[PDB]
Amino acid sequence: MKELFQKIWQNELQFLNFDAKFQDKSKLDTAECAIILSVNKDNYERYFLLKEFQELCKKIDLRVDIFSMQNAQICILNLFKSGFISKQDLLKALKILEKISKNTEIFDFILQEKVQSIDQKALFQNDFKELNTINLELQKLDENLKSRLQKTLEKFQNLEFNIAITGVMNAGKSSLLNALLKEDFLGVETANLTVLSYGKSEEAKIYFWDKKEWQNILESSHFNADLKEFIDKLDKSVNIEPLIQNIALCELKNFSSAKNKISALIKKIEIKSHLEFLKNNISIVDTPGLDDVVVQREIVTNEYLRESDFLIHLMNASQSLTQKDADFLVHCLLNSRLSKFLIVLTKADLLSKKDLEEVIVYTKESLKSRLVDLDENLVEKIDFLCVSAKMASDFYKGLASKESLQKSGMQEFENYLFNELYAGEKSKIALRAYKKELHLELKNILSEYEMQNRLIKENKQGVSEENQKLLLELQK
Amino acid sequence: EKVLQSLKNQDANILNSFEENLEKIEKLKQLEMGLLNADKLHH
Amino acid sequence: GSHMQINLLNDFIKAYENTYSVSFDDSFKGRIQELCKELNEPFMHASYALENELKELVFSLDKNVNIAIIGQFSSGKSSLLNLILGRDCLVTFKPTFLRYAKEYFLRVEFEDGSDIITNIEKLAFYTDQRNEVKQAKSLHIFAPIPLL
Amino acid sequence: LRYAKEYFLRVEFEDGSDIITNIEKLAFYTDQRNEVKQAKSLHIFAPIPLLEKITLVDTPGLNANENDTLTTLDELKNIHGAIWLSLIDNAGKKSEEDAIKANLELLGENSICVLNQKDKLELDNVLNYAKSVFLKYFNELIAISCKEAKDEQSYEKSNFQSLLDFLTQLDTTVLKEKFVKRKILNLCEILEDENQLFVGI
Repeated sequence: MKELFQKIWQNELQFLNFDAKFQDKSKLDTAECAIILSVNKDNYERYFLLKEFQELCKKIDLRVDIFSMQNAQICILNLFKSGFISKQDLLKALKILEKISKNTEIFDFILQEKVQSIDQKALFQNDFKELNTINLELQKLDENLKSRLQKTLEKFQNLEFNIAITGVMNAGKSSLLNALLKEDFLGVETANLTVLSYGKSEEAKIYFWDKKEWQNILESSHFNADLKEFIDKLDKSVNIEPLIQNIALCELKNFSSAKNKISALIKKIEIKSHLEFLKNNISIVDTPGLDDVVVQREIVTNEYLRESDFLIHLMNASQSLTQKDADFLVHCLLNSRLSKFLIVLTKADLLSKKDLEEVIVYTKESLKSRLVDLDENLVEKIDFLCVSAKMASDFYKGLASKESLQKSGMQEFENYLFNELYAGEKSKIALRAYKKELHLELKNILSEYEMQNRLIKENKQGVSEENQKLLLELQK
Repeated sequence: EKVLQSLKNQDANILNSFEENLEKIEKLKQLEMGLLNADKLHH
Repeated sequence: GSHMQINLLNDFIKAYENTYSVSFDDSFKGRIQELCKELNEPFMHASYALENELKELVFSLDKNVNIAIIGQFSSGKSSLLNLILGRDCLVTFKPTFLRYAKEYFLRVEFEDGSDIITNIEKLAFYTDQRNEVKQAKSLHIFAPIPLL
Repeated sequence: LRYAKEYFLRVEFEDGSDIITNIEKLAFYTDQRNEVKQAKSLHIFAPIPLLEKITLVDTPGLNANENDTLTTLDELKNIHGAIWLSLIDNAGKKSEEDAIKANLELLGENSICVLNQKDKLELDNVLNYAKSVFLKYFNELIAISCKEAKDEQSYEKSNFQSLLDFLTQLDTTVLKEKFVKRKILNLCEILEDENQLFVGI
């Protein structure tokens, strides 16, 4: 890549060693890497004079000299190859920075480059079992500390990755969920939340509205006037007489009689299934889209605002952005906590590829139009996949036993979701928390064991003082 | 002299305890560098 | 936080944009001077002193027009200045300045940095040197006189 | 706040120019306009003792910012001490933020903590002062408390003459000496850092 550096540092290129002697690999994040790469020889004086850039380089432990900038760029690119920290998202960041620096050369080099072995989840398991071994060693050498370490290990073992999934109703989510699980499940007027958890029993626990939740719904019926019509139709079959506190149906074999208008009285269905997907301690939350808004929407945004560690939003390949979908996506973009949620264009078939990408382009243009500032770059927060659930669901047992699993998108979507269990920010944050816990328990053990040596030294000093006193008494 | 010899036997036991404590401290020191490397691997 | 990463990038973009990319209050002289000064200072490694001089030149446009009274050995410029002031004031020297106010006072700016606001009457004292009192850098006569 | 024989305000502008006027117009120059010369600083001159060679500097409010302190230090420098004004709340957050604030940089070795507004809350006040004593020996020459005056007939048991008396009792010469010593030592440290870098090369 000496030709690249000749291209971008035409005359000021220095005699430098092309290898990442990076000593941390976490010294700087991807946006900072993109900024350092955008210090092309035509912007470098301005960048070095910019106070913010100087602050950034002091944060990264850089100088503002030419040589160190080029060396850092070398190291960033070699990490981009070898340790493979960057994705096309690094290219996203450079495209964002193109507001200032029209750095097409490094952009193309990063694009057209044999990337490397990826290796994510194996490395995750390796690091996690390293930390488990460290925890065991700390437990070996105090009872309170050992109990604390055991409880920490219990917490970090098999822990609660929640995928909330949402979308407008006609876009369809139950069909995609069935295909992700690679078998059928519940469902192929509306609504109720669905929680696919992993559990020993194969329950299907069901929750109905409370007295007060139904009072809220009837109050809102006065104003909605379509919910009022549906509530008039519903109250003819009076299961109302679904009352004061507790309706916890513990089991069922997925009866679809609730599809005959009783689901309007159901709010929350809590399945505890056995599926390898959930066997990996994953948990999915399927959410209503469009009606019985009053409290089902409140509990939808409760479940999504609660733990949910990832968000998948589904839009059918031929939905015209679905103004409610657009408002939801806008709310998502303004929420800084979301941190790169995901979009799936469900039913990827029925629509020509490279026309699907036009659909994605229209989606992103609409979202940019709803955010008029540099806020537009917040749409670069979204990832887009294009999956057809029918083909993957067919390959398992059905008609298309010829491989439509791939060429649909489901294999890639599954790979994405499994990558989010080390590449996702949540897994790395959990590993960092485990490391901090091990460091602090290590510090406690250090205190405990250094105090013993200090006491022994004090005892030796006291013995020496006693010997000196005895000698003084003999002299007297 | 006898009290000093009794203290010397007790200090053989105490010397062994001190050496064990030093060994534990060295183990913990090793663990901390291992932990820093594990952190380094993350990103 | 990827959202925080996008925000970081946007912050950098805004900062570079605000520093290097702005057209001034042009269509009038005042800030065409600023555009010329900016031309003089992107990369030309121009000296701290040149930068400060250009800054002060830009400031000059918003400030007191300075007119200096050039006296001879002693051409009676003191009496002329007194006539200008109306009230009268005064071996020589400090840099002395005539400025406008609503009352007659003097500001004595010292070399050590300190200043003091005091009566116009004391002007002579601060002009004339002493042995062990803060020597004044400059003298600032404030007076309720138009044309100041 | 500086001393004079009359009440004046000097408005120093960013463009360099200044203007001397009555203290009454102070508000106008504080409140910014779109076109009026943006002020660099404000200088209240008053015929008040204790402004004789102990001038006072109004500082920014600590709007929950960890790096506000160093930013303020970078803005304005050569501060021999300070009066830290706080309300009854003396939580751990205030202790930590005070520590990062002072850091000997801004309050070094003699500076007051002042608890305000006793009147709004005694046994409670006694407990709070005890808490401050053990917590806040960071500051020097006891953390104090009160304030009410100015058409209160009492004018007093506002401990205001205690604060005033301290400000009087300050040994200004020692303050200046110690501050200059500290700054010269800092500069020496910087120079040695540079020299050792070159040596290492």
